[PDB]
Amino acid sequence: ITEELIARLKQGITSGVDLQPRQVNVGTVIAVGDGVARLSGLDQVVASEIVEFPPKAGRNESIYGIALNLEQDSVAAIILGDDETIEEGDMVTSTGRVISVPVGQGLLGRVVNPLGQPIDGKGPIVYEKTRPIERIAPGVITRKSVDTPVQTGIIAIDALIPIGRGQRELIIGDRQTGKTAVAIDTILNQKGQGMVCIYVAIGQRRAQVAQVVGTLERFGAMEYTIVVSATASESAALQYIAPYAGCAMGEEIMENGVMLNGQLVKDALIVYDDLSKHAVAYRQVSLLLRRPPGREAYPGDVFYLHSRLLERAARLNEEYGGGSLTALPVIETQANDVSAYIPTNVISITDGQIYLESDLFNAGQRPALNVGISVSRVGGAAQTRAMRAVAGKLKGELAQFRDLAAFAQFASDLDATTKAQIERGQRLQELLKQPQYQPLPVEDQVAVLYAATNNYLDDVPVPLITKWRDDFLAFLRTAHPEVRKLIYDNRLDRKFPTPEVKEALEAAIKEFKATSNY
Amino acid sequence: AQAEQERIRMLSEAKSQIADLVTLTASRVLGAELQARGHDALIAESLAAL
Amino acid sequence: AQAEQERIRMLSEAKSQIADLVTLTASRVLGAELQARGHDALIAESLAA
Amino acid sequence: AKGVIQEIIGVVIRAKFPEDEVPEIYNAIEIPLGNGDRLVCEVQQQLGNGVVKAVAMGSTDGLRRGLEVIDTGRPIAVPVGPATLGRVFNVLGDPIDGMGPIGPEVERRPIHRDPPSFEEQNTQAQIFETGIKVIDLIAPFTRGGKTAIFGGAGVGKTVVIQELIANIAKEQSGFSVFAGVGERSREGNDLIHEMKEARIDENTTVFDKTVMVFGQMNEPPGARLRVGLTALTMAEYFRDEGRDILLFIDNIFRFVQAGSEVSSLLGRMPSQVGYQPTLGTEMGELQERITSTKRGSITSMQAVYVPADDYTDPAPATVFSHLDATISLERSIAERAIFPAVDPLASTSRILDPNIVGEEHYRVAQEVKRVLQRYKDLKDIIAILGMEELSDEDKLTVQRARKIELFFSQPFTVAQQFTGRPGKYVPVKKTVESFARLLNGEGDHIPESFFYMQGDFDDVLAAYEA
Amino acid sequence: AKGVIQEIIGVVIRAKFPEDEVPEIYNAIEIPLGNGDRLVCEVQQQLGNGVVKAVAMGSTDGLRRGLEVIDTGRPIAVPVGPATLGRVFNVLGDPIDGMGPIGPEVERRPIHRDPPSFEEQNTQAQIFETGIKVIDLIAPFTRGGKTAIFGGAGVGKTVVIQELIANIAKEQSGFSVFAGVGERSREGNDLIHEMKEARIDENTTVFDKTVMVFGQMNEPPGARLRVGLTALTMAEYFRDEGRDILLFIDNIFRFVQAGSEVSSLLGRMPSQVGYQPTLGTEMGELQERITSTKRGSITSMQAVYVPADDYTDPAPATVFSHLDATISLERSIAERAIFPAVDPLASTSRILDPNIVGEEHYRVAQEVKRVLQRYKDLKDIIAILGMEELSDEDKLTVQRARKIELFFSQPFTVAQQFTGRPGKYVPVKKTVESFARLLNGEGDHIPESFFYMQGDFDDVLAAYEA
Amino acid sequence: RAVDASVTSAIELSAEQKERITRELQQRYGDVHVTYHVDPTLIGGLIIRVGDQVLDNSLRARLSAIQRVL
Ligand SMILES: Nc1ncnc2c1ncn2[C@@H]1O[C@H](COP(=O)(O)OP(=O)(O)OP(=O)(O)O)[C@@H](O)[C@H]1O
Ligand SMILES: Nc1ncnc2c1ncn2[C@@H]1O[C@H](COP(=O)(O)OP(=O)(O)O)[C@@H](O)[C@H]1O
Ligand SMILES: [Mg+2]
Ligand SMILES: [Mg+2]
Repeated sequence: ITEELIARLKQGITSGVDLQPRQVNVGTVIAVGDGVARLSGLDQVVASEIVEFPPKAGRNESIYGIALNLEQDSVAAIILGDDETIEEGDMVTSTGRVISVPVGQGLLGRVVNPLGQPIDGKGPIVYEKTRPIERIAPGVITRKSVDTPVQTGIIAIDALIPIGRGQRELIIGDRQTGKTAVAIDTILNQKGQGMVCIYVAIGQRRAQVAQVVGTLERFGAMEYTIVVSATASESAALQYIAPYAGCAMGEEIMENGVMLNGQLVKDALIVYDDLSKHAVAYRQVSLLLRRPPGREAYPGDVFYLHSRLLERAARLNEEYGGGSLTALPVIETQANDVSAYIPTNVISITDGQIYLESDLFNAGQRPALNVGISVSRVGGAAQTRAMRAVAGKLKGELAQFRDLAAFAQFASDLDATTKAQIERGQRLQELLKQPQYQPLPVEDQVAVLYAATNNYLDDVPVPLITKWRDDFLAFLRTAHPEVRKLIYDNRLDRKFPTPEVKEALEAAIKEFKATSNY
Repeated sequence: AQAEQERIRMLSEAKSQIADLVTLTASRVLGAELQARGHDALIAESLAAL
Repeated sequence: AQAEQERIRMLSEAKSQIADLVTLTASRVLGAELQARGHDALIAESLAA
Repeated sequence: AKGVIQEIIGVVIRAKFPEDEVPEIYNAIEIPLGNGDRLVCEVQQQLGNGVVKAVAMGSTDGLRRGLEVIDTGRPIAVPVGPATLGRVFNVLGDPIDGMGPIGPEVERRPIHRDPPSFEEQNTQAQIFETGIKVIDLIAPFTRGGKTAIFGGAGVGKTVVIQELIANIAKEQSGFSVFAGVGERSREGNDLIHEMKEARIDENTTVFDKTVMVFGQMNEPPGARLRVGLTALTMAEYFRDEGRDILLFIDNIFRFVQAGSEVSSLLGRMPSQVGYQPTLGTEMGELQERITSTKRGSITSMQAVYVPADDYTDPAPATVFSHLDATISLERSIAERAIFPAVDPLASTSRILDPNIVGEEHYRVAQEVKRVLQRYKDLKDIIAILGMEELSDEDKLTVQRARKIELFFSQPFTVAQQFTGRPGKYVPVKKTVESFARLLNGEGDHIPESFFYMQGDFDDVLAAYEA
Repeated sequence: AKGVIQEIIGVVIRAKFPEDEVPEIYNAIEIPLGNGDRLVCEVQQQLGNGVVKAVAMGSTDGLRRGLEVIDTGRPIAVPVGPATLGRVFNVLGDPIDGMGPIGPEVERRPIHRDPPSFEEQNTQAQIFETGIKVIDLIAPFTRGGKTAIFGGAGVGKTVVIQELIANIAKEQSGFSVFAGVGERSREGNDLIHEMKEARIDENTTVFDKTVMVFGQMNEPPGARLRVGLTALTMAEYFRDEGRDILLFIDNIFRFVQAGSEVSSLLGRMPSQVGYQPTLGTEMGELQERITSTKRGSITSMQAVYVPADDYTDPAPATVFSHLDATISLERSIAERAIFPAVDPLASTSRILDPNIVGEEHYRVAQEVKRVLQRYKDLKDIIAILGMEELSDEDKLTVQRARKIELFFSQPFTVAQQFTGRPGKYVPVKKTVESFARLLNGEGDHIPESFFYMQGDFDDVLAAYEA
Repeated sequence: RAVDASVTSAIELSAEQKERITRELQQRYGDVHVTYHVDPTLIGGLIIRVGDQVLDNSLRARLSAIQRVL
């Protein structure tokens, strides 16, 4: 119907475009420092506009910058791109629009800048609405208590450190300890749990983010995940605004939702890959803007910064949509100094901690979680009733072992009861070891912990507990699918150990122990 | 599937290249047409509202 | 094959792009003085590829 | 009035006013923005010719240099009165809960007042009957005195706060005020409203008898700094009415670090850890209006976070300079299900001396501490070796220590949902007599695990001796 | 493009230009000198009215406050091409050895380029062979990977970096780009030149196949800072040519320290412990250009000097995030006369995955670590008990661990001067079998001392024959 | 006069047109300090700047706007 195109055209051009001479506001750069321009005194600029720097001779691209400090006769604007090109006297025009990012269904399974520009080279983003960055928190009456669990897929977290929809759980650790491993496992575990994952990748390497994206691609995890990226080479402004763009996307998922696997999904998960490097980027931006340095040279408002970032993660009630947004910030502690500035800030503003230690990691134990100091302050509310009932015994026994952990090299030479406790603790700790990219579904973890808590693995030697778990799981998958289905179906039951599930599980485990030899 | 996505992206990248070439050709031709056309009345457009 | 098809499509559709270039050239400035060599003439001179 | 905003550097802004009518310090200049959404600020300095530096107390993102700035002529004014009961406010005094605006008819008072003058101070210290036996005995409150609650995250702090609100609402008329300084928008904005609305010591809900003010985490440093003063201004009306008020502050260390961040933003020289140079004075402006005047009294119970674990750090040090009691809640008393999870050997209180609480109270408190200390020491004897090694008069000490530890447990009127036992309020004198009787006599022939959740010694005796 | 020098304070120079032709941010100011040579500063900050603040790149003890300066228009330009092969350069890309100046026909490129985009990045983690076995089956290389060495003050980092260049010139061609950031003149000069010229293959010295760019603690901070970028340009040329270039950086610790000094002299606000605010971004721009594109790949190793043992120090702390593999040299092993002196434990590698280096490679690497990890656990047992009270089966573990620890040592073609016998290149997949045989127990009868320095297991067998 | 301004035109401006546009800008002050530029790369357009506000009705602007379809 070309007549429709003819009617739509020929009217907007004649009397739909103002074409009115009016004077739009601009300024001129008067000093370019370390990625910071002053833009002279461009007036009528909102406190965080994005200035435009139109192309000039020797540059056919447009480079954007954030106007952060609005001084009298000076607007010190941090540049988002490369400052090699902007020169003194360059005319800069200010858009009236605050930073915005494309969001929604279309931006799914794509690697994008904080500004939303693709960096995957797979075409432009398809979208129709842009959500402004830097939004106010949901508020007081808008939220609901965290109840629905977020099955991360690794036994230690899902049993001892619950993560629920809306919770802000911190992965605090040191050097390489599996923080990205724990996060990437959590993301991979959401294949059919109605969640949209956001990875932010602040200050990482291009090769590292490429490797993570390849890992998600390999496990078919790019039909439900977004990846933002502001690598190390990128200017400090891009890293500074990266997590805010990521959580803007997450907020769009939370409020409106997206059509995932033929159903509307309003739950989101966002993993700020390094709030430590984010704070470092913000410190660079502040110090280059000559803002006053606070403790440890971080500006006075880094706490406010991470606070407004993280408090946008919430569990909206049914009135406002029922959506959710779980934040999983990650921090790179130095020498396990948890008392440093940003670690203290983030543990104070977050709802729980997942302490990853280098000692346990180098101790041969892959998942280096520290149950003693790690805490999820949501508690059992973020566990299914099944896992909640099963894991109390696990927590008690692990606590007992940690109390008597000094006797591993003296376990045999002790009381019978103490020897039994130490043996059980060693078996449980060996059981919590898990390889990488191998998430365990909730029913599987429930079955394994039901076995372990009850006196079933006592016959099993300690070094073979992991192999026992692996082949027992394979047995349940192939030999007794109905047991897994039954456990999954009544996971929410108030009294999970019902007679039917109890006897089915007992029969399955007894059959496996009879068939196998250890 | 990866091969199929590559063909789609290759066509898309070819589409972008064609669009850029067409834009450059239009700019070169637009300059020629404008010069032969003349630009006497451009001043009148600068005061429709100012 | 994709590269060969694209080159074939680009070469085959060059006239169509010229037809679109004429429409864009006509709408390039929203007008065309009659005292000119012609938008089509400039497009032919700037046909290039 | 009618200044113009000149500079915007993060939260800090500078507004230029005429030569006259320059706002004073703490004058709450408001910026019209959006649709009536005012970015209330707080002037902190006067510079040059009418330029005044102010803290954002809001987003300060949609602002542009050159906007109109309106001076209110007074510090931030917050509503005060019964109209604030059962409502939830931010630092600015606007109700953030669902209900509507307070309305112009309700009185509004400046946030920045001066503490009571020297004459108004109570010459002597009066014990505050909190009702909870362990607190009333081991770490008694002081009428108009501060208190610290160093307990584990999830050991019963909120339940204790609810019980204190219930007692101050029930026995004496009273009210309560909750100042969630830097309180998380989940564990504070929501994990509290539901708990205080469901919790009903009497027909009235704890929520209906308490004024709630939240300086949320996401708010800028100015809000977290002045939310405590907003809470104090809201409580001071009820104190001026002659009532006795409990002011609960959540993690006063967040108030300290909000002040530190504000000082750093203003460019002041840092001090001794990086904390604000005006740390003592800031902690004095707050926490000095928490005093027992002639007309009424504001008692307070302030949660405190120790940086690292340094009781010598300047923040907890300056807080301790203004503390009259300390309660160390412990999870170890929580696995053994005692509701007040208070460690009697770590919790202390200044008022626990013979002169103020009397001779008998001090004697029984010292005796309880002594037997508990003996039991703690004999931990190793009982665990390493066993009960048989315990000598005569030391088996009895441990035996009594068990019964003392259980007898500290009390059934709260707000705990009748968790456990179902009816509430009980044991007066201080009843606690003194009960514990004296338990120590110098009766209670040995009665087996332990029968002092569990009982009030006076008469209550346990009559109830569980049948 | 002609300015005038305004101020000169230390190695920081302020020049003024006409407003219409102020140099960009990273242009070379190129101050001419009377003798005929020139001082080539670089702009770092455009401030004021056509005033630029620049770093010296040179002595700056022979210039006044009015010298004319010619803006180059382009950043520091360095030669690139086969012509710049087997030549020694400084930060400005000027040949500092005795040979004549590079001709004007050699292509010159700016040192401030952009790293490869995200799309160009490659995910295939192909292993890169080195010949130092303890590096090959503890923490192997990765093409387009940032290996790094740690520890310092005596442990052989520079020597293993020379050995790698020699062995990788034996392997294929291995055109190596040595980036001497603040290298000692003795270490970098007349020892790298001497050793590389001595190391001969096919009547063409390894020196003639590698390009060396030496900054100098003696040169000002700016030269030591930008020397790494110069070497990166030199290698990026060959990467664009498609060849697999190998770039070596000496003591990135000195790169960080030079950055800190430049920042302090420039008046930048100090960050952390007096370090530059741009610590992360400088390492980002230096390290991000080292990667593997589809066409070519700049594989690399970067030596690091950790002060004492403080891995928290800002230089190693910054560089850790960019490493695909880390090697930890310890003095305790050096006291054991081990050329590699690498610690088999605490030296990881991201490609130590069954399906990247072969199925047996991962399990034999872990088994060797398991054997060595056991030896540490019972070190005190062996110490005071002299292997007594051992489980015997553990004695074999002990014996195999000591044999393994001695067998990691390899005569370095670059260590022949000190004491060693001629070097041996031990190809991976020819000596992973050797270690598998050792674990299996084929060398359970050979004495311990015969695994001292031999390379393959066949070599120690042949030695044991005699 | 008090305010400074700048003007750019694709073609070399004739004197009569220069005076015409000079007196056209009488909204602010009349014959303000105008530094007429050419910038021949500009096509059939007029970029006038007065104070810290610009006007850009040049055809390059519309060409870029159409190019945004990319
Ligand atoms: N759960 C795991 N199972 C097996 N291997 C693991 C596991 N977690 C980590 N690893 C190993 O440790 C390496 C480093 O882990 P990872 O990158 O996840 O840690 P990190 O703390 O995120 O590190 P970084 O700070 O360097 O980004 C992984 O490449 C893998 O080799
Ligand atoms: N492979 C080796 N063989 C013999 N001696 C070595 C070897 N590697 C290092 N050394 C000793 O270390 C010294 C130089 O160490 P070097 O490689 O410069 O370490 P760094 O660069 O950290 O100072 C030499 O003088 C020598 O004594
Ligand atoms: Mg990581
Ligand atoms: Mg060295």
